[PDB]
Amino acid sequence: TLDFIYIYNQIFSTIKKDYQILKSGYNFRNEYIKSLLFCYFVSKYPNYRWEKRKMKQLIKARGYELKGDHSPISGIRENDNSWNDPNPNGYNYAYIRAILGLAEQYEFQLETPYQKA
RNA sequence: AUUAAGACAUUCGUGAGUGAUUUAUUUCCAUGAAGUGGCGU
Repeated sequence: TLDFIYIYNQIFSTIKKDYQILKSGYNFRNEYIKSLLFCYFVSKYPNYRWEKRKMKQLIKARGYELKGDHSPISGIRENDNSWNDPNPNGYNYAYIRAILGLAEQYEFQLETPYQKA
């Protein structure tokens, strides 16, 4: 109550955590909360999935492997981890995260250090 | 040799004295130095 710095820090850290959960999920320290925008677009009218998944697939199909010993999330389910699409036509991708703000640059860390997409 | 002759409308005289191109009039009104993170699933 008598120290404003801790109050400010906690408030702003909570704001960042909540907004990260809403928009792009939370993966820093061993915790993973799926981005709620992705889940909402998955569960609604004919499904729209991450544009980030499409860019990750495209950068996979050419070469250098992205860091992270996992796979893109293909939907909402327990450990619904996959790298590919079903036999019918591919998913209906879209710029899901543009509605909450244009980002103008996406950073991807591939398997070896010191180079980034 | 004739009711004739003689005679500068001339002298003097500064177009001058006093007089702010001045009184009044907003280079103003409008507008976010601001938008955005991402991978490490």
